[PDB]
Amino acid sequence: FYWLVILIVALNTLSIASEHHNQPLWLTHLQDIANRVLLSLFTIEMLLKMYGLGLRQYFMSIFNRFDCFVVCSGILELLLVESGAMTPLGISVLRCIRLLRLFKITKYWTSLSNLVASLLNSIRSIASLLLLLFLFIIIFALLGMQLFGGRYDFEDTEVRRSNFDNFPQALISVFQVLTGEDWNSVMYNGIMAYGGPSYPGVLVCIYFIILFVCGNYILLNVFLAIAVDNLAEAESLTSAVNATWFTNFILLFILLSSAALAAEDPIRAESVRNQILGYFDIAFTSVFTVEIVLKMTTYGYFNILDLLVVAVSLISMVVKILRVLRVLRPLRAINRAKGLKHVVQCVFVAIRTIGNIVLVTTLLQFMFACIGVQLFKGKFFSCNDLSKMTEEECRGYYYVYKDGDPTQMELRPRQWIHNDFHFDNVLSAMMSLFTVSTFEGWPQLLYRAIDSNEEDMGPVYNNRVEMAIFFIIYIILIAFFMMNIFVGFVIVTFQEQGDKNQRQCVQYALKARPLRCYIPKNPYQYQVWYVVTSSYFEYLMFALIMLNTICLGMQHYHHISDILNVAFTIIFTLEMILKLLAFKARGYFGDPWNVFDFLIVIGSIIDVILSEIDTFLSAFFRLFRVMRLIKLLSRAEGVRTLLWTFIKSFQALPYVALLIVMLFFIYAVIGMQMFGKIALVDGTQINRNNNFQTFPQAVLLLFRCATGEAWQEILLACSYGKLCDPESDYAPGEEYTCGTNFAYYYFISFYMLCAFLIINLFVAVIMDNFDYLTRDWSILGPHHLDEFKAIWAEYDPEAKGRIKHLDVTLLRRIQPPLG
Amino acid sequence: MSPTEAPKVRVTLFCILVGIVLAMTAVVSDHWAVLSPHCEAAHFGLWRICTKRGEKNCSYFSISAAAISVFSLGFLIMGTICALMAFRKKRDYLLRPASMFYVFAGLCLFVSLEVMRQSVKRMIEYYYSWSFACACAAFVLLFLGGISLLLFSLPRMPQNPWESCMDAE
Amino acid sequence: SIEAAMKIIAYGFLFHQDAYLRSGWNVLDFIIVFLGVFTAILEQVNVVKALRAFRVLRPLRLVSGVPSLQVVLNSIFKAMLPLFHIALLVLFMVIIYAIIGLELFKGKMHKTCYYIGTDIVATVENEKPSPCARTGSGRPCTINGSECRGGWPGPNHGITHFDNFGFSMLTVYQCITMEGWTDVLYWVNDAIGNEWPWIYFVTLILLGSFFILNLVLGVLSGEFTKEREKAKS
Ligand SMILES: CCCCCCCCCCCCCCCCCC(=O)OC[C@H](COP(=O)([O-])OCC[N+](C)(C)C)OC(=O)CCCCCCCCCCCCCCCCC
Ligand SMILES: CCCCCCCCCCCCCCCCCC(=O)OC[C@H](COP(=O)(O)OCCN)OC(=O)CCCCCCCCCCCCCCCCC
Ligand SMILES: CCCCCCCCCCCCCCCCCC(=O)OC[C@H](COP(=O)(O)OCCN)OC(=O)CCCCCCCCCCCCCCCCC
Ligand SMILES: CCCCCCCCCCCCCCCCCC(=O)OC[C@H](COP(=O)(O)OCCN)OC(=O)CCCCCCCCCCCCCCCCC
Ligand SMILES: COC(=O)C1=C(C)NC(C)=C([N+](=O)[O-])[C@H]1c1ccccc1C(F)(F)F
Ligand SMILES: [Ca+2]
Repeated sequence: FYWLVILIVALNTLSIASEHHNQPLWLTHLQDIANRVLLSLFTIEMLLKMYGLGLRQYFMSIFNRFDCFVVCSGILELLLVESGAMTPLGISVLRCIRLLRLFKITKYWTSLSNLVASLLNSIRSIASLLLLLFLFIIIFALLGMQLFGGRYDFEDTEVRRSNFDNFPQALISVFQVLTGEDWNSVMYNGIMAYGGPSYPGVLVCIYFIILFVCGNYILLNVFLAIAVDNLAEAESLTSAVNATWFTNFILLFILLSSAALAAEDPIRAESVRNQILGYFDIAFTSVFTVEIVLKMTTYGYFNILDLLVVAVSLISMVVKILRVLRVLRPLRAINRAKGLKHVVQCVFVAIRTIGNIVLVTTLLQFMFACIGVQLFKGKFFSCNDLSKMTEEECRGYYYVYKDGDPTQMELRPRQWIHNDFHFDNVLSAMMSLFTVSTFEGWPQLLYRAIDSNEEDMGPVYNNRVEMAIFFIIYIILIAFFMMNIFVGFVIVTFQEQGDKNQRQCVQYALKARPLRCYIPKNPYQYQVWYVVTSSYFEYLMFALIMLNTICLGMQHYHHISDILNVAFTIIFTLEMILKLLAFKARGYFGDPWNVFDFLIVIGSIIDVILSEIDTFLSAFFRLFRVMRLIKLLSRAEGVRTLLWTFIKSFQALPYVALLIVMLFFIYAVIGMQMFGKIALVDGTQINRNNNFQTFPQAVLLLFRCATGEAWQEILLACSYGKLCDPESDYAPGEEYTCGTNFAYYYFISFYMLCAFLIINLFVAVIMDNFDYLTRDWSILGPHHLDEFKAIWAEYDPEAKGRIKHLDVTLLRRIQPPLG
Repeated sequence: MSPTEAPKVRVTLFCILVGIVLAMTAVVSDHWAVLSPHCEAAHFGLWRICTKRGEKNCSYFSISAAAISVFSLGFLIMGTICALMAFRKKRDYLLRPASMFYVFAGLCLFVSLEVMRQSVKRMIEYYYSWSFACACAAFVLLFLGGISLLLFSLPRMPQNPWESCMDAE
Repeated sequence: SIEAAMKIIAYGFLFHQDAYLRSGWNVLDFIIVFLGVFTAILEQVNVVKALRAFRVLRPLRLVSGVPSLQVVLNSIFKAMLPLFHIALLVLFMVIIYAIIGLELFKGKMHKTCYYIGTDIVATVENEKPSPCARTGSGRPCTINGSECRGGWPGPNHGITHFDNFGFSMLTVYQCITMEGWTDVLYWVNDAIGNEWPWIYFVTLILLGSFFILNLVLGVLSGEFTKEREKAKS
């Protein structure tokens, strides 16, 4: 039965995931004739094995104590629909509990039934912390119902669904500000409801700043402490040609032969730069073609990838999808370099360990897609005007009122539109649930599922306000739980590979070198030096920096604005020239902070006279007075150390950031190829600011979709209906033939890919620091050793090596942890 | 002189010298922006505007452009001095100020472009022709050379719990 | 209120040893009841409502009730002290970026495409009213019967712009959360020009959102790990 009830499960789950809106009658019957066959085969299987097993020693398994429930509930509706209790959607309950038998897929995977052994102590034991999150949401919903309760009394016909009117509608409006989706528009209604951007009005922004800055914090303590103190214990229980110059030269050619592909105009058939880069294409192919037979002259997976790229780039010195297969021209650089390949196999071995968590998240998304199909099948239609509710009604023309003015009207033809992201089949349901999973556009699906009327009827305002439950369980159980346990899986598969304190401290004491101080001779200049190192002087400089900043925030829209700029310029010039005199330009230019100060001082001086030269008879030169704020972090060591330990790790791992850079390059090129001839028009998401016409615009669009702007609307802004650009070349009659449906794979993949790589770069950098982050600041550590270096260089001003025996009194100047 | 005779920094000061010569030829070549009214074409420059068809002649007519370019050249002959005296008497540190000077050179030269650019918008056609691309490349040369030389002179990011900027060699 | 009186009578004059008031989560309940009584009596003196908005602190009393909830709530506060330097860095980076934006884009987004001789903003169906530039490098108006003129409050009814320090430090924080940052970018593009402004935003997202998120995931994950290993023993 280890491969005989698998077949029954599969033929049941494949008949459950073939229902769609407008299915033919013969399928309607095949799913009714087979729905009882695959239930009788389940009762004889819960019979012909219970008797062979037992009746008291069979219920002992929490695994098999559920397999009986599916039959005990299925046998109801068969002999329940033979009743007059038709109850149209009351039978939809008996149908939505039919797919409850989809859980048998989980049982057939040892991991899938062992991962929950501690997950049962994850949620159920720490449901006390998941309760305080709810107690927080309930307080902020009640505060919203007071602040903006019934204040959205706007005199226009604009609709505002995310308001605080009742409790079920304030909870939805707070959950959305908490998931940070379109929360910036819930703030503009709250600011315009009071006065506008007046004095009282703008102070309602605090409500939307504390709710997001301290609501997400708890969220990073709820669904994270769940997935790093409990996904660790599960793993604990599981435990118990050959010359170098040729390479250095040809590696500079795949970069050039890639940058010649990128910066190429995709629109015009024969452009001026097109043929020049074709010439460079042949001039670089004529060079790469000598390296292959040379590799075959000195000789006879990684050594063969240099061939097909030139083979499919020289054949011509359909016809275009091969040019899409020549975007891997830079994909032949992974062998010439060392770290570039040493990272690729670490991302291909990091995927194998995370392969188990990406299988349960695709079955959970396919289980939630079936529920959506039963709830919202075909209900996502609508008419142009919300007054016609069927497709026979929604015909003809109607009036629209600009500015909500009853005397300024326009004739529009009304048409029966179908929402872009709907729930008709299981594929479209999985698409919609995906775009909800990334938090983009989920309120516009919420307020459309709340209004759904019937199977082929238009919406009804606030019809079923309970449907929000479906969109709030899916968003907590996938986008908040599974996503964080996957990040924890990565963080704990990275944490294994990385006394110990004694070892670090002896290495420190082995490889330390003192500090040069340059305390000066010539007492006439020593008197100048003593006044620029005294604590009072440094605190006065800090105060001057902060006073200049407060002098910089005074400026507004609509002179005393520049006399103080000149005052501070001269004061910071004097404290530089005097410090030079006190250090004699040999110790001054040692400390990098002084180099930075020198840079900023001369920059501000250049600006202060660059403005006077103009005003006698370059906006960025005024930024050098703002950057004086950074120089005050040379005193805050607690921030300096954090910044340093993270910039230290962002520079010791560049071969993983090069992965993201190569991904962006590849996808930018493919995008410029596929949909780059789409016209530029306002009202679409492909416009003068966001398009694939040039290369930087494509990289900017990709960086937009990465941060998660309305990428699901760009995905629809290029899908085989579009008007090609005028100045592009095409055939007559083929205007509305632009863009391809391949976009559905271009974006859906990109996001997912970029969701991984980023996380990659985000955990490496973190695990690389796992000694600093987990460091008890009370016992002993290199901060005390830096204190020791300091007090030593105090008595040892110049480097000078080791110092005289007695001056030992520095041991009288050390505090307990080294005492 | 350990940071004063490295190859990766000698190539940078070579690029700096190439930037110096391109900037010295971009400040005097007054043939870097053409105007095309339409047969009286004028060649622009920071100092002399010339006319051509016959009557070949240059003259003057925005003091900002030339004045700022002079500021940039002043930064050049302020920076190269401290640059060359970095090779004698163990004076390697001097490579740090020099670099920054070069940086600002570029910046000043850069705004020169802008102001002249703006002048080209007030007057016909326009085609940055001969020394405009020269100055556009000289800016990048001087700017990136200054920045790279500055970072190659500054010792290193510690990278170890014991290392530190401003060490004892 | 009778419960608070009963408790204060079962312990001292009011504290007498710091007994009832210094009982941790019991001063909070007295505060709640005291402001409640104050609002009730201030109701019957005028026969406003910013004092009845303190009525929403009642669900906190449940936290005062179950001591397990008091133990949990004091774990999410023990982890917020190591995040003091991350916060001190985010606040200062927002303060710097606000001043930069305040110096570069101070008052550029105030013209737009009205209808000729009208005070009606000319846009297309799904477009938001965006700035304009005439005799400039920004975008030109291309609606049929429209002209570009100033005296227009701002993009989001006047809420998004870098005019004074307040509105700038607000529209910087709105981009730091990676929500509608492209909208600010596109409005600045339409106002001043297309080529320079991206440096301000594309960087504000790298150092501002992503880098800070990395720091926060590092200090927390380290804190959870150091809590687990310093307690499983
Ligand atoms: C506490 C620690 C926190 C540290 C955080 C600090 C990080 C530094 C933040 C970078 C500031 C942003 C740079 C300026 C943005 C340019 C503004 C713009 O594009 O348009 C306005 C304006 C454009 O509007 P405009 O209308 O004035 O343009 C002039 C055109 N005419 C004359 C016709 C009007 O730009 C300028 O005027 C001059 C700037 C042009 C290009 C400037 C870029 C110089 C090179 C980049 C500098 C370094 C960038 C950061 C490097 C890495 C930092 C980590
Ligand atoms: C590449 C082949 C492998 C296929 C999947 C492999 C497993 C990856 C897991 C993917 C699961 C994500 C769930 C999202 C489902 C996609 C939506 C869908 O299924 O619908 C197909 C869509 C049609 O939808 P509709 O709106 O009705 O279109 C009407 C006109 N065509 O039109 C479409 O054609 C959309 C096709 C979807 C593209 C699938 C490619 C997945 C890209 C991810 C690959 C790498 C995964 C990264 C994971 C590593 C780290 C997380
Ligand atoms: C556990 C986490 C806790 C969560 C932290 C909660 C943060 C609290 C937020 C504090 C907000 C302070 C607001 C007080 C401002 C004073 C009001 C005022 O007078 O300013 C008005 C300001 C400009 O003047 P205005 O009236 O607009 O001009 C019209 C002509 N006179 O008009 C305005 O628009 C003022 C609005 C300013 C809002 C700036 C918001 C930026 C700050 C957010 C950055 C903090 C990041 C925190 C990260 C920490 C990580 C844990
Ligand atoms: C810290 C954690 C995360 C770190 C991971 C690292 C990954 C970083 C990924 C972020 C990449 C962001 C790229 C943003 C650059 C976009 C440039 C841009 O948008 O400029 C638009 C502007 C328009 O000009 P144009 O298109 O010519 O048309 C107008 C002509 N009148 O164009 C211009 O006027 C000037 C164009 C030149 C600009 C070139 C500079 C950047 C261009 C691409 C950089 C990257 C190249 C390859 C892709 C790698 C990026 C990852
Ligand atoms: C179809 O893909 C998916 O189910 C995913 C959805 C629903 N959305 C997003 C944004 C994903 N992602 O990659 O960040 C994956 C997901 C999500 C939770 C855990 C794991 C993954 C994984 F699949 F990526 F591993
Ligand atoms: Ca969004």
